[PDB]
Amino acid sequence: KSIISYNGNTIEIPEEYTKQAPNRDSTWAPAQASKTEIYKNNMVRFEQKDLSKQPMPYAGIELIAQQPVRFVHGNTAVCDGANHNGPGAQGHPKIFINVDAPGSHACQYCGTRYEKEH
Amino acid sequence: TNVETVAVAPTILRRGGDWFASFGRERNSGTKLFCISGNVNEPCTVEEEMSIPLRELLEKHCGGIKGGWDNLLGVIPGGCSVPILPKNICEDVLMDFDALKDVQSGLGTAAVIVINKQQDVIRAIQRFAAFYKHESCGQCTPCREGTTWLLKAMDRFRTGQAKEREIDMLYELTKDIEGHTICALGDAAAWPIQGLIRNFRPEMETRMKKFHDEVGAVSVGGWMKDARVEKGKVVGAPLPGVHH
Amino acid sequence: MLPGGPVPVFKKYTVGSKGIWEKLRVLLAIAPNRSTGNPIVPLYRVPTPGSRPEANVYQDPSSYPTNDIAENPYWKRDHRRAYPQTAFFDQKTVTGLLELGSEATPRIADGEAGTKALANIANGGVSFTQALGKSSKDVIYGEVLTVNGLPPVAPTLAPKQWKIIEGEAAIYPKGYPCRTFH
Ligand SMILES: Cc1cc2nc3c(=O)[nH]c(=O)nc-3n(C[C@@H](O)[C@@H](O)[C@H](O)COP(=O)(O)O)c2cc1C
Ligand code: SF4
Ligand SMILES: [Zn+2]
Repeated sequence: KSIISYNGNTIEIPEEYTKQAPNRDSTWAPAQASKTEIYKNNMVRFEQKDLSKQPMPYAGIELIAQQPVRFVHGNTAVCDGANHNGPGAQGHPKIFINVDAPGSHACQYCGTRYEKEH
Repeated sequence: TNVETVAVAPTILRRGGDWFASFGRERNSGTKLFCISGNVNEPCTVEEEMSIPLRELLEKHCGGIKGGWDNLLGVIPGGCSVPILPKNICEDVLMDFDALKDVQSGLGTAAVIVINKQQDVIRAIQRFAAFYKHESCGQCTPCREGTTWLLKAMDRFRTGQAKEREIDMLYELTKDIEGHTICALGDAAAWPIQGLIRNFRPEMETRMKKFHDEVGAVSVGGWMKDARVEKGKVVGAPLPGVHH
Repeated sequence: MLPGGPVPVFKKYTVGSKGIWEKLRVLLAIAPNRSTGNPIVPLYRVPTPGSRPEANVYQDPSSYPTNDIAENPYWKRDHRRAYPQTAFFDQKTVTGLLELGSEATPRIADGEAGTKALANIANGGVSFTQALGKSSKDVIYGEVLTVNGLPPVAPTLAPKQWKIIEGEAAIYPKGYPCRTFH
């Protein structure tokens, strides 16, 4: 990809590094800046640098959508993101999610989704 | 006004007031319709004079207690909104307002519910808890939340999935409702658990020992060592009362 | 010995010598008691802090009357909101305590008479020096000064009565210019 600069010139960046994450091309929030906007506004500090080695972590919006829906027998699903393999709490506060409505419903701390067995 | 309170009134005006005062003690005048129910031999509705003894009402106007007098566990003399009475009190108690208040109970709707020794009194009181949960209007905070809490705790005390100090906790829960309400349904929901805890505490402790022996130890709230939230549910222990 | 030393080497958790080298060290030492301060590796900081077994059984500690679930209202142990007020005494309030008395030793009339007697002090009716001149012997000697007529000393919350340790139980011997106070 070639990005047009504010002074009229071109900024050639490979496609691998214009992705917002390695597992997502686009942004996941309005106020989030695209990588093209980042380079277009900060290329003076990216110029002789290696984009191979910069931080490019995976996006959770796409990893939590891979996690399958959990199913419960009732109107309530209780979520506590506990480890179950080490001592202490190590999770988020205990939350009770209503699931009577038709679709799936996510926790507010983690994005684990629950349904009413249908 | 109650149906009875107006239905009698023409007879009190015709027959002359002092007649109606000829019955009962000084401040507990008149006749009263008594519905006797439960574990009595011939369940009945009768009309007797006030301040009648309870043993007389049960033996003379009903069949007595099913299995003999000393097979009696307790009597609820004023409906669900009144604390239970133990056998020691019912032998020489009079069915009036004043005396039944003198034994920390009340004459309510004059509905006598008799309980045998073969029965589970904790099931009776937890069913009254479920009743007051279903019948709460849902307006003010303590009845709203506390009827549910009382039922959740009594469902566990039925099976013994609790501790011995949680009885005192439950008493404090009833006191969180017993005067902080708009209407008297909260008091009516607090009083029977108080009566149970006052007269039938070792039965509760025995049920909890039975659970500790037959199932396993327990923590505050009915939790066990293995109880965990696994996949949207509590899996490692019993959950009393959940039917949805 | 005394309760605080000396102590042998083999009771000190430090790595020492073995064999002929210990027999030499105890020959060539100013104090064979003394240790080479290398911790014993099998015993010191082993098991490591991140591999302790006590973490799996550790639970949050408590004390009984505060952890109780039944007879433990917070307002009976809310000591922050039961904080002591700061008392302030201007000269008006102390001539009231002097001209009149106190709730422990009242010297005030009854009814509205004492009320406006107080009110005469709340406003500048009688002054502090006037009240001191007008004050009897038994007022001053007992409510300003002590019963014996002496002034009160700068009070001490926890009085500490010192004792000097001398001789063998002291830190330094007799010659040295530092002493030991219990
Ligand atoms: C939850 C609740 C339920 C009541 N239900 C009745 C009832 O079912 N029938 C009745 O006549 N009185 C009932 N009462 C009593 C009063 O609502 C009202 O009837 C009043 O006490 C009547 O006055 P009276 O006894 O002089 O006739 C109830 C009170 C409460 C708090
Ligand atoms: S106490 Fe009475 S008013 Fe309050 S929620 Fe219960 S039924 Fe409604
Ligand atoms: Zn969650």
